[PDB]
Amino acid sequence: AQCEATIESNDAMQYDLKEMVVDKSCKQFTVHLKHVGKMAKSAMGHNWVLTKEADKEGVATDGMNAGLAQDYVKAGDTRVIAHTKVIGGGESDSVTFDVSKLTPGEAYAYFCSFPGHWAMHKGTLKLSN
Amino acid sequence: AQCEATIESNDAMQYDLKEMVVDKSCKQFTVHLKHVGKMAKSAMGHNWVLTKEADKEGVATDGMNAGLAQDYVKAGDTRVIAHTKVIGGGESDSVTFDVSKLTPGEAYAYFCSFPGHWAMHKGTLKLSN
Ligand SMILES: [Cu+2]
Ligand SMILES: [Cu+2]
Repeated sequence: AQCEATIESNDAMQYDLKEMVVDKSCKQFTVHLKHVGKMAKSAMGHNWVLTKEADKEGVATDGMNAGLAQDYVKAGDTRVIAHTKVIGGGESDSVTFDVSKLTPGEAYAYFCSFPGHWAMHKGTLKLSN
Repeated sequence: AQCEATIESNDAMQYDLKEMVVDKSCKQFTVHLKHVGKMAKSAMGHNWVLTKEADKEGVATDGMNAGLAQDYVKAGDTRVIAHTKVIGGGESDSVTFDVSKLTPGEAYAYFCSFPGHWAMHKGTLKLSN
């Protein structure tokens, strides 16, 4: 069954999916982030960033410190398995990554690194079952 | 009551009051900010900053750049009419300011300068009898 998932953000602080499962038949997985709100990214931009659960607050703060033009993700951050661009209302962005980067059975953190979003705007990703 | 107002913030990005009126008999005005949420201030802290509407973005950018130890307000910022400290869930902080810093007729901007909150977490203050 497919290896692509659409996850949505809006003008509030939550994704519509608090958890995501990457099916084990997949060699590559694409995440399609949609910002279905109406606020511009200067007020309520959102992105989607994937890391080991341990690396989350670190990535999140170096990311906030990287600025809006870097999509609030430190350029070349080794801890980021995959990330989207920061988008604003009515926009989308997608990222594809190699599923071999994930360990079967490990919970991974995904979150938004837009200033003030990482602790609320998050969820957990794992390989199926 | 007289020349005091209480305003609340929670674990989302908005105040319970979108408009605040300072009575014209007031020489001093006190704002009691309460954070009725339960999230940690490094996760979803909030403050209340009052400026002219033309200075809001300048204050919020330099506020952001000032860091949490400065309650995300640049120290000695001339455009800041008044500001609270940044509080987290289950805390409160107050600030009293001199109303002659305000001009009758003008609408003033109050907002939260915590990273990512300035353009959403906001309202208008006006002087009226
Ligand atoms: Cu976000
Ligand atoms: Cu706030």
